[PDB]
Amino acid sequence: MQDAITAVINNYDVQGKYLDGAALDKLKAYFTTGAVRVRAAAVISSNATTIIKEAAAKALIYSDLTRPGGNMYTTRRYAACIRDMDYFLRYATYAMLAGDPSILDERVLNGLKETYNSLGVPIAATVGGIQAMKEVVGGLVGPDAAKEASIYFDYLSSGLS
Amino acid sequence: MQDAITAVINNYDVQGKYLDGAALDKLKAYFTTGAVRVRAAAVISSNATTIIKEAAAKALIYSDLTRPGGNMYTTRRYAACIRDMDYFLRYATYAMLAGDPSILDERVLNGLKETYNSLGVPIAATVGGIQAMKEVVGGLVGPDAAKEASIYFDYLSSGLS
Amino acid sequence: MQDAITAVINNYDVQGKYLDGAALDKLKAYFTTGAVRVRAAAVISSNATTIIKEAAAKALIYSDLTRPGGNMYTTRRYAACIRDMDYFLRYATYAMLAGDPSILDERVLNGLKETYNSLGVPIAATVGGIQAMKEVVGGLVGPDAAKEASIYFDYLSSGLS
Amino acid sequence: MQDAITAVINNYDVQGKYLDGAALDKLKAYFTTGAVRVRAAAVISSNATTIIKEAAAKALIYSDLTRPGGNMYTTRRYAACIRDMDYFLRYATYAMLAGDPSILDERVLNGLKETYNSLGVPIAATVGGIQAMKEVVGGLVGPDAAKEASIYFDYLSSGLS
Amino acid sequence: PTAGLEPFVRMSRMIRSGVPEDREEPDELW
Amino acid sequence: GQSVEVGVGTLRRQLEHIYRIAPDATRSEKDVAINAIYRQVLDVFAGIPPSYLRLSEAESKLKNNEISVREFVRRLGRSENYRKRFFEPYSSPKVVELLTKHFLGRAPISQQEISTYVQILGTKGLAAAVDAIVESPEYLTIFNEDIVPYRRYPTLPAGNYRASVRVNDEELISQSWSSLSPTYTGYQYVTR
Amino acid sequence: SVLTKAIVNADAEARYLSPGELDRIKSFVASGERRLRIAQTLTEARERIVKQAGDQLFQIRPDVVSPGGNAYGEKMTALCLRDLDYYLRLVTYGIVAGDVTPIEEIGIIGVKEMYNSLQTPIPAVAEGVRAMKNVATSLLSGDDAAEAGFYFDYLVGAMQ
Amino acid sequence: SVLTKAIVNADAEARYLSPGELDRIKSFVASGERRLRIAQTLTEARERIVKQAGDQLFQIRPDVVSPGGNAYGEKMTALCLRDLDYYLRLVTYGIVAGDVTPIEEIGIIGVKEMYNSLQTPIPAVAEGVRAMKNVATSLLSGDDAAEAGFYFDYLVGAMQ
Amino acid sequence: SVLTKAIVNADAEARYLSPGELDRIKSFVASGERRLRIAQTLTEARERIVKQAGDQLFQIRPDVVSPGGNAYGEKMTALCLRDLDYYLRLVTYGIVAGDVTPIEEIGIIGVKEMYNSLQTPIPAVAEGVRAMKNVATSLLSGDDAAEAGFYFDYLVGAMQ
Amino acid sequence: SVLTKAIVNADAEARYLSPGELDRIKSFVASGERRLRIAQTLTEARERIVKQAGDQLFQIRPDVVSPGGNAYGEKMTALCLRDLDYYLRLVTYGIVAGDVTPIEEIGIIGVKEMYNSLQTPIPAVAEGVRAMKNVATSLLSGDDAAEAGFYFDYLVGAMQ
Amino acid sequence: SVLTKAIVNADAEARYLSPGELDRIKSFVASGERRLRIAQTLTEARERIVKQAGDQLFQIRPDVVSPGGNAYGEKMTALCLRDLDYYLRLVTYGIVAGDVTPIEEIGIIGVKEMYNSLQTPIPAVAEGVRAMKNVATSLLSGDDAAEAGFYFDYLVGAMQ
Ligand SMILES: CCC1=C(C)/C(=C/C2=NC(=C\c3[nH]c(/C=C4\NC(=O)[C@H](C)[C@H]4CC)c(C)c3CCC(=O)O)/C(CCC(=O)O)=C2C)NC1=O
Ligand SMILES: CCC1=C(C)/C(=C/C2=NC(=C\c3[nH]c(/C=C4\NC(=O)[C@H](C)[C@H]4CC)c(C)c3CCC(=O)O)/C(CCC(=O)O)=C2C)NC1=O
Ligand SMILES: CCC1=C(C)/C(=C/C2=NC(=C\c3[nH]c(/C=C4\NC(=O)[C@H](C)[C@H]4CC)c(C)c3CCC(=O)O)/C(CCC(=O)O)=C2C)NC1=O
Ligand SMILES: CCC1=C(C)/C(=C/C2=NC(=C\c3[nH]c(/C=C4\NC(=O)[C@H](C)[C@H]4CC)c(C)c3CCC(=O)O)/C(CCC(=O)O)=C2C)NC1=O
Ligand SMILES: CCC1=C(C)/C(=C/C2=NC(=C\c3[nH]c(/C=C4\NC(=O)[C@H](C)[C@H]4CC)c(C)c3CCC(=O)O)/C(CCC(=O)O)=C2C)NC1=O
Ligand SMILES: CCC1=C(C)/C(=C/C2=NC(=C\c3[nH]c(/C=C4\NC(=O)[C@H](C)[C@H]4CC)c(C)c3CCC(=O)O)/C(CCC(=O)O)=C2C)NC1=O
Ligand SMILES: CCC1=C(C)/C(=C/C2=NC(=C\c3[nH]c(/C=C4\NC(=O)[C@H](C)[C@H]4CC)c(C)c3CCC(=O)O)/C(CCC(=O)O)=C2C)NC1=O
Ligand SMILES: CCC1=C(C)/C(=C/C2=NC(=C\c3[nH]c(/C=C4\NC(=O)[C@H](C)[C@H]4CC)c(C)c3CCC(=O)O)/C(CCC(=O)O)=C2C)NC1=O
Repeated sequence: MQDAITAVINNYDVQGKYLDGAALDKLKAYFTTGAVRVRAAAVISSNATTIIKEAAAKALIYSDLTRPGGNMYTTRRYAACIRDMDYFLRYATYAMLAGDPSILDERVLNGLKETYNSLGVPIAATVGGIQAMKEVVGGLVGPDAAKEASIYFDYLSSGLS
Repeated sequence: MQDAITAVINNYDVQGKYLDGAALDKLKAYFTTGAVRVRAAAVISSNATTIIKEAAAKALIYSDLTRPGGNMYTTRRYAACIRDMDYFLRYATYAMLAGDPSILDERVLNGLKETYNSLGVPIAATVGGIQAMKEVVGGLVGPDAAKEASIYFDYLSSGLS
Repeated sequence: MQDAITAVINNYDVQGKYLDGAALDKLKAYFTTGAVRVRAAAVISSNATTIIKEAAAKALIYSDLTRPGGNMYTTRRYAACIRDMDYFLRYATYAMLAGDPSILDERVLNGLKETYNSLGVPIAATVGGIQAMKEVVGGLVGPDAAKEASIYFDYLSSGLS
Repeated sequence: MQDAITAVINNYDVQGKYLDGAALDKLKAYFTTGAVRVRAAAVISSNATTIIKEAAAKALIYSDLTRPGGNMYTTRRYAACIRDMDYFLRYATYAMLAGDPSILDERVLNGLKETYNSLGVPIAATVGGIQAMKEVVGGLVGPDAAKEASIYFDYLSSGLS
Repeated sequence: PTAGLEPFVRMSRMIRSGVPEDREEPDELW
Repeated sequence: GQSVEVGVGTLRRQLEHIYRIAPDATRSEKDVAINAIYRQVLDVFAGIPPSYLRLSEAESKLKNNEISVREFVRRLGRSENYRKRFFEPYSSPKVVELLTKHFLGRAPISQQEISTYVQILGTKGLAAAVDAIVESPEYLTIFNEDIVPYRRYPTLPAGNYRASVRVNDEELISQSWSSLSPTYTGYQYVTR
Repeated sequence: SVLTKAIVNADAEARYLSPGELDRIKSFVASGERRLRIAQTLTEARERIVKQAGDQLFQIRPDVVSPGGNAYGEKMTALCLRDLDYYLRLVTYGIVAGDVTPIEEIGIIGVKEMYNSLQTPIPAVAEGVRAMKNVATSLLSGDDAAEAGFYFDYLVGAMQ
Repeated sequence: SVLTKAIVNADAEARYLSPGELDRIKSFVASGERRLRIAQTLTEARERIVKQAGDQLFQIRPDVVSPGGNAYGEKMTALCLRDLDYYLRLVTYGIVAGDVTPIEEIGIIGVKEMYNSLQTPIPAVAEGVRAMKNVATSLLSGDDAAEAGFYFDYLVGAMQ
Repeated sequence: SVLTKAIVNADAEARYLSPGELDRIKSFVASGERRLRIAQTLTEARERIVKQAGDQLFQIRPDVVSPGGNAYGEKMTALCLRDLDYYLRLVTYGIVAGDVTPIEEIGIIGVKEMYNSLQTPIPAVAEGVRAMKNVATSLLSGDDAAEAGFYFDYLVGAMQ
Repeated sequence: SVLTKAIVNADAEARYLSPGELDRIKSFVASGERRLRIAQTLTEARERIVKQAGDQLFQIRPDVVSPGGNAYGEKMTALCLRDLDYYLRLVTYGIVAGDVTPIEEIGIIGVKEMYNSLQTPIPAVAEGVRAMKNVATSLLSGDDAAEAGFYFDYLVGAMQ
Repeated sequence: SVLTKAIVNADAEARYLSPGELDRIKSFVASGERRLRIAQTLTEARERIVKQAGDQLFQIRPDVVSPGGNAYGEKMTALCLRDLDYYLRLVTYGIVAGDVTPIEEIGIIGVKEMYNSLQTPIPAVAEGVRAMKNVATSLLSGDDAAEAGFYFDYLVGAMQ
């Protein structure tokens, strides 16, 4: 994986360049937002379970999805689905701390679209589950962090569609 | 896999239906033939080797198949072919006990047509090997069980062609 | 795999033919070149490392390939590349001893073109690395063996392009 | 393992004897208790967690064992201990169904004394945990089954001491 | 020309398109 | 409405068993369990070899509890009977993922691993590669000293569930291992 | 079923069914018309066993229908009585199948994780399931009541 | 037995015996009294079954009692009937337990290797067993004769 | 061959050939013309060899060619000599290859299962091969007869 | 191309092109870079696609490589794969242009008459093309594989 | 030896030795007296050989014997020739064994780690061995010199 800082280091390493003014400006733009990323992660982590619960309630359950014939019918599959939800939330929190989406590609999106096609897992319904968790997250983390958390949820959801 | 008792349950579960009169009638239609299925399996199992021998003798060997240039030339390939024959016999015996062909799809037919195309294994010749074992089986198991054993051999053979 | 001798045996086995005059002539044509193949292998094996170093020096390094942005940039990838080179040299030595290229297909070429496309490994540059090792080999092994060693390097290189 | 019935079969097999008359008395007894052993087994199963929440209460917790310095201090070790308890209960239920203690030797007692010595697990305290579960079991299963369940708990506990 | 396509007489690990020319048939003799 | 069969099956948890062995515990039970090692490790889908490769002295070593199931599996991995039939005919890249599955029940994880095993097959050969796996963390937690390995379909690494579904129980073994007499292919039919 | 369980063992050991396995299929299928008849009594009274269960459940543990209770309110109760209706249905399925395969895939595997998420109190639920046994069992002959009772005690067993 | 088989599978999924893997045991218990009775009946006529099996065998396969035959001679024939007595005994064991279990460990696992060493023609041992089925079966009621017959056909099956 | 065997061991240990492996290739190839002569002589007398093997066989085992014998009759005997012709051919292949790879894949791996199905007595096939050794060996010089004899005794060994 | 097709329709009407046609051209320009890339990828693996297509073909239709078959023999088979190489080439042309155009003039108009003369079975040529689709498609991303697949199915369509 | 290598492969596949394995033991043992003569000659000239290798080495690499060289000085040079004496000894062992088992366990497995620790330049040790080949080879007949040379080139190979 890479973060903001190693994204820059590797981009310069392939050119064998010492870090110059443009590089140093990018890294500053990361460091200057760093404390806010940490606070936001502590809110998400400590509200993890409630975010999933409120996101499922707005976007998944009370529906045909949870009824016989639906993909989140059976305690087995309901458990698998909210298990997935926890992955998304947790990794988006990593991406936002790192200030780089590369981890969402390497460890979450790669092959996932076809995995879901192969099992029958409804893609559009999963995206709504992602964009509902974003909605909840953006309330809990506040002005400071709302836009920055949000983008990695949006990265996740356009990665499936 | 599924069997007649299990299929009735999963077919109703997806509709969220209690077992009703129509369901209960189907299950009876299975239970009422059950003792006969068991006796038939004990005949097939205990005559396994003789059925393969008589089926090969009527439908495979004494031919170009066993001669140089033929697919069951070499002790290696002759062994592989009658090994296969044993699979078919054994699984058909499972399908007939279960009263459901689903196991023949899941564990025998899936990809087998193309596997045989890729190795060069003659499909038409293999079907005759299946329909010869059926012929022998139908003699050994008697009036009680003949039709019921037969269908899963016919399932196997239209699965390849 | 197969060599000169088993190539002939299997070609006759599928026809169920005892070896005839044409077969016996082919096998002689192999045996009569055999001692020379052995001497050539002992030269290649014992100069292995020097052949790679001279082949890399003429065809790979001192270039954009070894510079940032190049596929053999980083000690990791430089090591992987000359590791590969050793495979080629070693297997070509097997093919030449066997007097049959079949091992180069079974254990080296199969899937390799796409493997290199998938990693980004430059194919044309790798071929030059093969044809440079051939050049060195042909000097070291002498008149006796030059043409015979050479062909399996040429087999390798038209296998990638 | 062996049960009542296979205990007799193997005792005669080593003498190559057909089953004789006194032996047949013994098999008659096992079929006479077969109803009660099954009804009784069921009761234990669904009330298991309740049962286990009474043996610990009267023989393990509210003590130095659960306090710092005690072997069932830490949620880790408390969990391991009641996990063990479930093994004992479950296997004793097997032994009592089989009407033979051989399974308690093969799959529970063998090496367990020394395993407990090596970890520091208090043996005397574990025996009390066994004899408390017996006490509860003997109430729940009733006159019919009390003595028969009890013996395999007593087998377990003299196996450790 | 058709030279590139020609070395396809090697077929696969073991795949030859059908019938291996003349094939001895000793059963009459036996 | 979708039935219980629609998502991730229901036929695959039934079909995966965990066999352990119980040292003082019956031949028949031992046998079935032993037979499953053969079925998972060298493919043997019919579940038993016509008294082949097998394990003279290998069976007595595994039973007697002289050797433990993990160890027996490791012996089985590096043996002639195995080298021929799974490494005899394949470039350096599909044999690695095949060694992976049988012993880890899957496919290669990522591109960074197509490196760890390809270099171990590069330089130390096949025997070392077999040992590398039987001793990894993943093998150890899942099947440890004594669980006979089984097929897995694991959920987690991303993409690995569908790759796993495809490598095992979706795509079988092609290619005859020996190179002795090619099958001719012009004769599908058995008329008489 | 018994079959789904009696075949899986066959296939896993690469073999035809045993005399034993064949015998149990035999005995099982002979008990078909009758097992069908025990599962018809229970569908008759489907909503009346459930209502009666609901009451017993809340005496033995009411707190769930109170301010800070998972089932507090008319539609938080409608859901609870609905879950009790679900499990009675699965119990009728199990009885006609002669084993739990169907009961298990539909309503116990994953049930801990489901209910832990909902923070429904699961252990209260086992008692609720137990109450249904008491009602259902009072509408069946002694012999049929026992046969039914095994499947109720299974769910009670799993569930926790 | 049926018990051993059920239990061994149970401990394998860390689970409790379920409502199916109880029904078979119940069937077996009722069956066992009948099963015990059949074994006793078979035991009573053992000498007649063996002897008449031995005549039926040597007519159908006179080659085994001929110059180059494994059972050629008076004491090579005496051991042959003794082996037929062994297998009838194991068949009574199998019937009584309700599961074949012990017979396998006692007389089929290793039997190929034993007889190959002695050079005994295995398929003619299978014939000797069919011959015993025919005799034994003529001393049992239709229903009991079938129940016995499954175990005879198993042994015939395992020598294969 | 000797080549295939040496190489496969080389590649499997990720290494170039040993001095030993190189030496045996050299000694082997030096015997090329001689090995080719041994195959020629035997190819040239193939029809004579199988028959004299076939006479030697039917004296020693007149039963195989008797009522209950696998090779009983004119066309059950014709196929039997054809199988003897097959194995002589494979023996010529082995001699020119200097090992059994080819002999093995073509005619011993799977041979037990093939002949067990056909119910052919394996050890009398081994005798037919000894009989061919005796004939073939009488058409070769002492040194060449021994070199040939190793491959005959291998086949005799593998049918065991 | 897409350009040629749009323009020819424009000129026929003798009026400058209008917004839409223009939109298609714009789409094609963006598509062309991707289209050019797909053709290059197909070109790289041409020898593998043809050869594996040729195996897939002769399994599915062994009759064409049989006594009375159009492709019977080594050089009647060599020309057959060469024709398969021709059509793969035309498929790369079609993809890159964005319109089939040139491929039609090069290899379908007149193809019935050509092959009827040579007596080539047309529908088995269509099969050879399906076989190439299968191979080529396994070397392309989902999106690019579909885009390629349209041109394969066109050729399959035109030989009809 | 050749014996050890053959046997270990035999035992590991649970089998008797192959015709091939038997043949190489026979060819090997026939070369016994010759191999013993090759070892004797070289043992008899050991002090001369090590020395001429040592001169050839220090001309080609005067640096090793230079300020920052591993073998710089009189006693850093004394140990260096002693190591050359060690390897010549192992080469005589290998020649009489007919393979490297002994040479390998005694002086190549672990040699990288040993010399890396001592900071000895490995490739110049390989040169010292080539130098010994040159001297030793000049005291042997053409045929014996080649046979010896394989073992020298092996050591040169293993230090790589
Ligand atoms: C090259 C590898 C190879 C071998 C060896 C081989 C043998 C072989 N032997 C056969 C039959 C046979 N083989 C024999 C041989 C014998 N009968 C005896 O009693 C003697 C012990 C023995 C002669 C020495 C007989 C009698 C049959 C006819 C059996 C039958 O038709 O049931 C058959 C079936 C007939 C056919 O379709 O050809 C095959 C395939 N096939 C192969 O691919
Ligand atoms: C459990 C379900 C299952 C089945 C059914 C199965 C079939 C199967 N048959 C195979 C080969 C084969 N199958 C045959 C079959 C025949 N040859 C003939 O000429 C006849 C027409 C026919 C017998 C009637 C032969 C000869 C081969 C060997 C092909 C080769 O040489 O590679 C192979 C390739 C791997 C191997 O050689 O074992 C598989 C997987 N595999 C499975 O896992
Ligand atoms: C960023 C990671 C990285 C490194 C470090 C790297 C090193 C590197 N050093 C090289 C050569 C070299 N490097 C040295 C270095 C030294 N000579 C000595 O004696 C000293 C011990 C040492 C200087 C301190 C020398 C002398 C050569 C020339 C060797 C030759 O041409 O044979 C070459 C081949 C020439 C070329 O094509 O560039 C590479 C790739 N490449 C990389 O991608
Ligand atoms: C350091 C790791 C560690 C922990 C945490 C631990 C907890 C622990 N809590 C216990 C009891 C208890 N714990 C509680 C706690 C609670 N009741 C409630 O309703 C609340 C949810 C909660 C308070 C916040 C209660 C009420 C008991 C008594 C239960 C009984 O006796 O049945 C006991 C048994 C009594 C004893 O022997 O000490 C242990 C061992 N033991 C350990 O080794
Ligand atoms: C670490 C990164 C990572 C991810 C994200 C991941 C996803 C993933 N989801 C899976 C299944 C699944 N995923 C879901 C998800 C859902 N069901 C619905 O209806 C909703 C639309 C959705 C939840 C919002 C369900 C129901 C299954 C089970 C399918 C089955 O029954 O087989 C599986 C198959 C293996 C398994 O069942 O565990 C994987 C691997 N795996 C990974 O390694
Ligand atoms: C490779 C070297 C090697 C040897 C030699 C070996 C011997 C050996 N013999 C064993 C058992 C045995 N060994 C015998 C031997 C005999 N019974 C008798 O009555 C005779 C006196 C004697 C034959 C002459 C028997 C009967 C058993 C089975 C004991 C049991 O039932 O557990 C076992 C236990 C595991 C098993 O049953 O296979 C081993 C390991 N194991 C090895 O790895
Ligand atoms: C036994 C037969 C066999 C071969 C031949 C083989 C090749 C092979 N080369 C690889 C990578 C590679 N191959 C190269 C090769 C080169 N880089 C260049 O720029 C040059 C053009 C070229 C050397 C001349 C490089 C740089 C990589 C690393 C790619 C990466 O970073 O992932 C990999 C990926 C796994 C790994 O990294 O080890 C394989 C499997 N594998 C095999 O099993
Ligand atoms: C067949 C397998 C299966 C089950 C069992 C299942 C249960 C299930 N129970 C639910 C809700 C619920 N379930 C209950 C149940 C209870 N409340 C209590 O306090 C009591 C302890 C208990 C009644 C005995 C309640 C109150 C809700 C509403 C919770 C909410 O909306 O937040 C929901 C979400 C609503 C919906 O979309 O349907 C599901 C999916 N789903 C399944 O697929």
